[PDB]
Amino acid sequence: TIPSSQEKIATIHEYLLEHKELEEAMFSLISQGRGRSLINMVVKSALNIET
Amino acid sequence: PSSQEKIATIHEYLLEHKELEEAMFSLISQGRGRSLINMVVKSALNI
Repeated sequence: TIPSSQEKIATIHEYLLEHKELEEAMFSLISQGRGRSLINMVVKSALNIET
Repeated sequence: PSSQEKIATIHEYLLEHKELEEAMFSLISQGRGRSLINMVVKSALNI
């Protein structure tokens, strides 16, 4: 399984450290009970940028 | 909350919702990280 989940998470982690505004924004949504809309929005975008 | 606490919170959420891990990884690795940031920041600023 390549890339592994660990490599995928590591990539996201490094990206958050390079863009702290995204870290703050995700934390804000998740800690305030809005994680589901975060998922929905990002999945849809990923699937469009593919399709 | 410290920055480490915020990352720990995000990390647990990603393990609980693998589609979000996969979708973020796809956007970042395909050079669309900036649009990902913009969308999430906008959303967080409205909420």
